[PDB]
Amino acid sequence: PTINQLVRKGREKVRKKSKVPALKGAPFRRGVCTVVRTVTPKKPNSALRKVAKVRLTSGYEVTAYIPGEGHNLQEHSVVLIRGGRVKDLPGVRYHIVRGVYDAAGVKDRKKSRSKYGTKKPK
Amino acid sequence: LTDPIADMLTRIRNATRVYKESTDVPASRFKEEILRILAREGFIKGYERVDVDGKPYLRVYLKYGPRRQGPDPRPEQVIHHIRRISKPGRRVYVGVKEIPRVRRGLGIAILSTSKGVLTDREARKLGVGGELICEVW
Amino acid sequence: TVXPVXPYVX
RNA sequence: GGCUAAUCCCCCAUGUGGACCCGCCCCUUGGGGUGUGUCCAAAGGGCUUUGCCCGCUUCCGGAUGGGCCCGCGUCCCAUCAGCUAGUUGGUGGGGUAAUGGCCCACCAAGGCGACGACGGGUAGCCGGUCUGAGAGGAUGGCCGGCCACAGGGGCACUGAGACACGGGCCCCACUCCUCGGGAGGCAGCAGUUAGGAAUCUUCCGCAAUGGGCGCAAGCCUGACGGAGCGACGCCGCUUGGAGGAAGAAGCCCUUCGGGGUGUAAACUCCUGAACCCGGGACGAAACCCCCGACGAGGGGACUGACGGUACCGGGGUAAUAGCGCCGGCCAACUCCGUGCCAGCAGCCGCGGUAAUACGGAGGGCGCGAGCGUUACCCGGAUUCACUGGGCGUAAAGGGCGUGUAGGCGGCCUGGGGCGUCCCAUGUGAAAGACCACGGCUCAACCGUGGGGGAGCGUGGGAUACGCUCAGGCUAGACGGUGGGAGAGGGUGGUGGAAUUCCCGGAGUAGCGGUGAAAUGCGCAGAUACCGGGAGGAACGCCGAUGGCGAAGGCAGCCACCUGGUCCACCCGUGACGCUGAGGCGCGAAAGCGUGGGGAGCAAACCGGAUUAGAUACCCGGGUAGUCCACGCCCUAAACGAUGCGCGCUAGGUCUCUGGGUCUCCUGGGGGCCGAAGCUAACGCGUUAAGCGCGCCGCCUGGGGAGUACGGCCGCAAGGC
RNA sequence: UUCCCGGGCCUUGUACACACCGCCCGUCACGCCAUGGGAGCGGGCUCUACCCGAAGUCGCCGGGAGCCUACGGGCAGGCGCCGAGGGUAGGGCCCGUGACUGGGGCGAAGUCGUAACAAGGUAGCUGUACCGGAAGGUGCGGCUGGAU
RNA sequence: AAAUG
Ligand SMILES: [Mg+2]
Ligand SMILES: [Mg+2]
Ligand SMILES: [Mg+2]
Ligand SMILES: [Mg+2]
Ligand SMILES: [Mg+2]
Ligand SMILES: [Mg+2]
Ligand SMILES: [Mg+2]
Ligand SMILES: [Mg+2]
Ligand SMILES: [Mg+2]
Ligand SMILES: [Mg+2]
Ligand SMILES: [Mg+2]
Ligand SMILES: [Mg+2]
Ligand SMILES: [Mg+2]
Ligand SMILES: [Mg+2]
Ligand SMILES: [Mg+2]
Ligand SMILES: [Mg+2]
Ligand SMILES: [Mg+2]
Ligand SMILES: [Mg+2]
Ligand SMILES: [Mg+2]
Ligand SMILES: [Mg+2]
Ligand SMILES: [Mg+2]
Ligand SMILES: [Mg+2]
Ligand SMILES: [Mg+2]
Ligand SMILES: [Mg+2]
Ligand SMILES: [Mg+2]
Ligand SMILES: [Mg+2]
Ligand SMILES: [Mg+2]
Ligand SMILES: [Mg+2]
Ligand SMILES: [Mg+2]
Ligand SMILES: [Mg+2]
Ligand SMILES: [Mg+2]
Ligand SMILES: [Mg+2]
Ligand SMILES: [Mg+2]
Ligand SMILES: [Mg+2]
Ligand SMILES: [Mg+2]
Ligand SMILES: [Mg+2]
Ligand SMILES: [Mg+2]
Ligand SMILES: [Mg+2]
Ligand SMILES: [Mg+2]
Ligand SMILES: [Mg+2]
Ligand SMILES: [Mg+2]
Ligand SMILES: [Mg+2]
Ligand SMILES: [Mg+2]
Ligand SMILES: [Mg+2]
Ligand SMILES: [Mg+2]
Ligand SMILES: [Mg+2]
Ligand SMILES: [Mg+2]
Ligand SMILES: [Mg+2]
Ligand SMILES: [Mg+2]
Ligand SMILES: [Mg+2]
Ligand SMILES: [Mg+2]
Ligand SMILES: [Mg+2]
Ligand SMILES: [Mg+2]
Ligand SMILES: [Mg+2]
Ligand SMILES: [Mg+2]
Ligand SMILES: [Mg+2]
Ligand SMILES: [Mg+2]
Ligand SMILES: [Mg+2]
Ligand SMILES: [Mg+2]
Ligand SMILES: [Mg+2]
Ligand SMILES: [Mg+2]
Ligand SMILES: [Mg+2]
Ligand SMILES: [Mg+2]
Ligand SMILES: [Mg+2]
Ligand SMILES: [Mg+2]
Ligand SMILES: [Mg+2]
Ligand SMILES: [Mg+2]
Ligand SMILES: [Mg+2]
Ligand SMILES: [Mg+2]
Ligand SMILES: [Mg+2]
Ligand SMILES: [Mg+2]
Ligand SMILES: [Mg+2]
Ligand SMILES: [Mg+2]
Ligand SMILES: [Mg+2]
Ligand SMILES: [Mg+2]
Ligand SMILES: [Mg+2]
Ligand SMILES: [Mg+2]
Ligand SMILES: [Mg+2]
Ligand SMILES: [Mg+2]
Ligand SMILES: [Mg+2]
Ligand SMILES: [Mg+2]
Ligand SMILES: [Mg+2]
Ligand SMILES: [Mg+2]
Ligand SMILES: [Mg+2]
Ligand SMILES: [Mg+2]
Ligand SMILES: [Mg+2]
Ligand SMILES: [Mg+2]
Ligand SMILES: [Mg+2]
Ligand SMILES: [Mg+2]
Ligand SMILES: [Mg+2]
Ligand SMILES: [Mg+2]
Ligand SMILES: [Mg+2]
Ligand SMILES: [Mg+2]
Ligand SMILES: [Mg+2]
Ligand SMILES: [Mg+2]
Ligand SMILES: [Mg+2]
Ligand SMILES: [Mg+2]
Ligand SMILES: [Mg+2]
Ligand SMILES: [Mg+2]
Ligand SMILES: [Mg+2]
Ligand SMILES: [Mg+2]
Ligand SMILES: [Mg+2]
Ligand SMILES: [Mg+2]
Ligand SMILES: [Mg+2]
Ligand SMILES: [Mg+2]
Ligand SMILES: [Mg+2]
Ligand SMILES: [Mg+2]
Ligand SMILES: [Mg+2]
Ligand SMILES: [Mg+2]
Ligand SMILES: [Mg+2]
Ligand SMILES: [Mg+2]
Ligand SMILES: [Mg+2]
Ligand SMILES: [Mg+2]
Ligand SMILES: [Mg+2]
Ligand SMILES: [Mg+2]
Ligand SMILES: [Mg+2]
Ligand SMILES: [Mg+2]
Ligand SMILES: [Mg+2]
Ligand SMILES: [Mg+2]
Ligand SMILES: [Mg+2]
Ligand SMILES: [Mg+2]
Ligand SMILES: [Mg+2]
Ligand SMILES: [Mg+2]
Ligand SMILES: [Mg+2]
Ligand SMILES: [Mg+2]
Ligand SMILES: [Mg+2]
Ligand SMILES: [Mg+2]
Ligand SMILES: [Mg+2]
Ligand SMILES: [Mg+2]
Ligand SMILES: [Mg+2]
Ligand SMILES: [Mg+2]
Ligand SMILES: [Mg+2]
Ligand SMILES: [Mg+2]
Repeated sequence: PTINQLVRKGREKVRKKSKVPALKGAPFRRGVCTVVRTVTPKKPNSALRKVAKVRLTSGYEVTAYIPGEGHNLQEHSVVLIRGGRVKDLPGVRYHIVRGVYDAAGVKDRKKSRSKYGTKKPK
Repeated sequence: LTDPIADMLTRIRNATRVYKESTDVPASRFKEEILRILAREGFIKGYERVDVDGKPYLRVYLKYGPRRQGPDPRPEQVIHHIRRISKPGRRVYVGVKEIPRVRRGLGIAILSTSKGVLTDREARKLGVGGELICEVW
Repeated sequence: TVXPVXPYVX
């Protein structure tokens, strides 16, 4: 572009699209599970992954992943969630934070237990 | 022809790259003052006022390096690089403290000032700034 | 946001 | 309903002075100074008491705190393009400390906007803070500066100052107290509650600093000075230090020999966080008292919330470790379990029985009172590119002109000095940053100095380049005179070849068509042949790799109107130029409207074949349309997928059209191969995609999607 | 040596490279997500005209009439302009939501054919037009990013 | 002429 054109139209500053829309600014956000089921993932994986349809405090509803092996999460379980998606499960854009509200820690977990909300063992 | 000064600079730049002995440009007392620095700082042997078909020109006598060995005998250049700074589209002016150092002293910056056409070296001495005309090395 | 009877509403 | 004081209120006086009207002098917006008329002041209280102290009154200047006005700077959407009746200006007035349409009457018809008015969305702004090589981006919490608000709104009272957080009125919503209504306003300091992912003690003191009132002792101060909770952040410190086996057990690996944790431990000595005991602050010397004078000055005393705390001494116990990771980026490797399950995941990707990628374990790496995760900002992103990118084929040149604004612009001489450049000078608070010193045992934090800069006001200076005014020039540009080539454009006229149908003649058994066939046509006389008519549309040979046009596009021949353009001569004008958002015009085919026209051809449509099918390909039919006039539509592989003008950088060869001396030289077009150079390559290369300047248009991952919504255009189709 | 099966060398096209037993297109059936449209319904903001109108400053009155006096005056009191807001009516922008509907994205070891990439078996692509279960076909003109 | 994996 000529310099003149730049004086005229100027450069267009790029904008940023949040990948975590429902959070509405906040770091984490509280909610209740409406559905708790398993979803098969996209190719080339095969599994029955653990998810919850969750109703936010912003009166939103997101699909959120349940980490760990096994869970105490059910319909009507009050839960806390955090950002970050699960690439193989489209539409899952948030993770459940284990060890908060009616979300337990992973029983028998010994490695990297901060992530899985398990208190330090024997 | 919108910028006479760039033309000249480019006439030269174009000329050195096939290694013409010389090349003429249309005459101007300001084109001279610049050409003057170009020779006195040794980027050229020199120049002389001429005429073609009654038309004032400034024939510029070009300067080059020693022939080289290897698969490509073509010599190095005296003027490796000469390019406009200030342009009619965007005028460029520096103040004294803002006057740049070309290739770490190894080359010059011509600039038009209220005290004539000078080099970067020259301006910082006379303590002035001006329209930064171009950079050469 | 009304659920089957949960005192939690959302 | 009545009594009474004062620094409360009023009248007369006094008048240094001041206010006002009018004249005049200086000045120059309503600044000073005069003259005459007239108009205005006042408050006393104290002690030791022929005197000083706090008050009061009018005026003048200073100082500090302000009000108002102006220049420039300040976010996203143009899918917001028009906005405005106090609106813009004038006249007179009201109002104020004061200018002003601030308010009013009247008069004129103005004011604003692509340099983005109006409208919508978002935001208190700056010093600064964060990041960044910088340029820039992001941000404005704490502290300092200004503004704005005090439940939601309107108002004015008092006053130097308010239209007043803990003052007043009125309306609203809400809550509260027990029938007339009276009540409230934590966005002060704590505290409650709701909301939330989350955000503190209903602490201590006026000792310090600082504020109000007071002659003064002193009173008030949830400003403040301290303390409390919270690893929230940074900074300091600890859980030990020296010795200790060719090396305990346990656990992990193994080639069964061994290898690892690991000097690690155990065990030895030495130290001595915590804790006890004692002493124990700086922060605090002023006001006050005393001499002198209640001044200068010298001397007295008083008071510490934090606090029995820091800190300084005496004793003195070995005294918490966790978190993340170990496929690649990326530092850290091995067993078992599992078997596309369970699971990991930031991206590429791991798991299907031998997984360094899942879960445990041994071991290892990395940081450590922390380690990680989520969110957001800058970075890497030269991925909005000023520094510092691009568009033939990767995303990207507008289908083509003409031109408004704008941006940009040859040579020479001078005037101004606007940009530009130098110097002086003012400003640029403090804190923060930077360098140096210094104070808490260092540090964090804190003091004291030093360096300042951008930017703007002012004064001086310079004049190359940009600007501007003024003078000349001929190289750009445009004309004159003469001459050229050409399917350039418009109207009209008109010539032959062929297809078809019709008439006539002659003739007979098939013609047609395909891969092969069939449908079709044919004894009602087809085809093939001869003659004559009618009619529409396209112009063979010339014909080319050619020519013309800005593009679309233009082809028999003629005449007429008419554009572009090349050449020669070197006559004329003297920079009159280049580009060009909008605007306007043109714009193949198809399609649309109203009339014509309709031979050949041919979407749709029928039929015959093929085929599993055959809504196709092939064959026999055939309607729009193709043609003309006028009006629309405005698309494209509208392509050189290459915007336009200029300057500059080897040539070789083919060709079209000009001028020359005609071997050839010289212009303008069209091709090919190629110097230098470019390019990711392919390729480009004086017809640049090379080297440069000017201006415009455009790109910023794929899909969604040239879709939706809005808006404009259109009869519609549909276009932008 | 035309054909069928396989092979050698040169060359050309390619969207193949799991290498033609390759790739790949559209409808239709199912599941999930987001969006447009939709008789409407709910809200937020906003503009115009008019009715009523508190407190309050400003202005007129202060008289059949009260109080004060400093009475050519003041105060009470009365009228008026404007005025928070309230009300009626009609517009503009934004958000939410809606029976139903349109296509879109993803999902997948479904159903149909095979449009495109080799001359892809009718060269392709294109603007437009008409037609068709679907890819697509055909007409007109255009491009080579096609022929070998 | 002649489909698919
Ligand atoms: Mg799989
Ligand atoms: Mg897999
Ligand atoms: Mg861990
Ligand atoms: Mg008395
Ligand atoms: Mg008096
Ligand atoms: Mg008026
Ligand atoms: Mg006036
Ligand atoms: Mg006035
Ligand atoms: Mg006004
Ligand atoms: Mg009028
Ligand atoms: Mg706001
Ligand atoms: Mg604000
Ligand atoms: Mg950047
Ligand atoms: Mg702040
Ligand atoms: Mg602040
Ligand atoms: Mg308010
Ligand atoms: Mg208020
Ligand atoms: Mg409130
Ligand atoms: Mg209020
Ligand atoms: Mg006062
Ligand atoms: Mg107040
Ligand atoms: Mg108030
Ligand atoms: Mg205020
Ligand atoms: Mg209050
Ligand atoms: Mg209260
Ligand atoms: Mg509070
Ligand atoms: Mg609290
Ligand atoms: Mg809560
Ligand atoms: Mg605090
Ligand atoms: Mg005090
Ligand atoms: Mg004090
Ligand atoms: Mg207190
Ligand atoms: Mg701490
Ligand atoms: Mg040791
Ligand atoms: Mg050994
Ligand atoms: Mg060992
Ligand atoms: Mg051992
Ligand atoms: Mg083994
Ligand atoms: Mg051992
Ligand atoms: Mg002290
Ligand atoms: Mg005395
Ligand atoms: Mg003690
Ligand atoms: Mg001790
Ligand atoms: Mg001991
Ligand atoms: Mg020990
Ligand atoms: Mg880590
Ligand atoms: Mg690392
Ligand atoms: Mg490694
Ligand atoms: Mg298992
Ligand atoms: Mg892991
Ligand atoms: Mg395996
Ligand atoms: Mg294994
Ligand atoms: Mg592992
Ligand atoms: Mg890993
Ligand atoms: Mg630390
Ligand atoms: Mg980033
Ligand atoms: Mg950078
Ligand atoms: Mg650039
Ligand atoms: Mg790029
Ligand atoms: Mg294009
Ligand atoms: Mg167009
Ligand atoms: Mg112009
Ligand atoms: Mg100009
Ligand atoms: Mg110029
Ligand atoms: Mg100047
Ligand atoms: Mg400062
Ligand atoms: Mg020190
Ligand atoms: Mg300092
Ligand atoms: Mg002139
Ligand atoms: Mg002529
Ligand atoms: Mg016919
Ligand atoms: Mg006949
Ligand atoms: Mg002609
Ligand atoms: Mg002449
Ligand atoms: Mg002349
Ligand atoms: Mg033009
Ligand atoms: Mg057209
Ligand atoms: Mg047509
Ligand atoms: Mg039609
Ligand atoms: Mg028609
Ligand atoms: Mg017709
Ligand atoms: Mg048929
Ligand atoms: Mg057919
Ligand atoms: Mg046919
Ligand atoms: Mg036919
Ligand atoms: Mg017909
Ligand atoms: Mg072409
Ligand atoms: Mg392209
Ligand atoms: Mg153009
Ligand atoms: Mg073009
Ligand atoms: Mg041409
Ligand atoms: Mg040529
Ligand atoms: Mg030629
Ligand atoms: Mg070439
Ligand atoms: Mg080369
Ligand atoms: Mg050439
Ligand atoms: Mg050439
Ligand atoms: Mg290129
Ligand atoms: Mg990008
Ligand atoms: Mg995208
Ligand atoms: Mg996209
Ligand atoms: Mg379209
Ligand atoms: Mg559209
Ligand atoms: Mg629309
Ligand atoms: Mg129609
Ligand atoms: Mg149409
Ligand atoms: Mg377009
Ligand atoms: Mg063979
Ligand atoms: Mg052989
Ligand atoms: Mg081959
Ligand atoms: Mg190949
Ligand atoms: Mg829907
Ligand atoms: Mg909808
Ligand atoms: Mg009414
Ligand atoms: Mg009214
Ligand atoms: Mg009276
Ligand atoms: Mg009103
Ligand atoms: Mg109203
Ligand atoms: Mg009301
Ligand atoms: Mg809606
Ligand atoms: Mg709706
Ligand atoms: Mg096809
Ligand atoms: Mg095909
Ligand atoms: Mg086929
Ligand atoms: Mg084909
Ligand atoms: Mg093809
Ligand atoms: Mg077509
Ligand atoms: Mg058809
Ligand atoms: Mg069917
Ligand atoms: Mg065709
Ligand atoms: Mg090809
Ligand atoms: Mg196949
Ligand atoms: Mg099939």
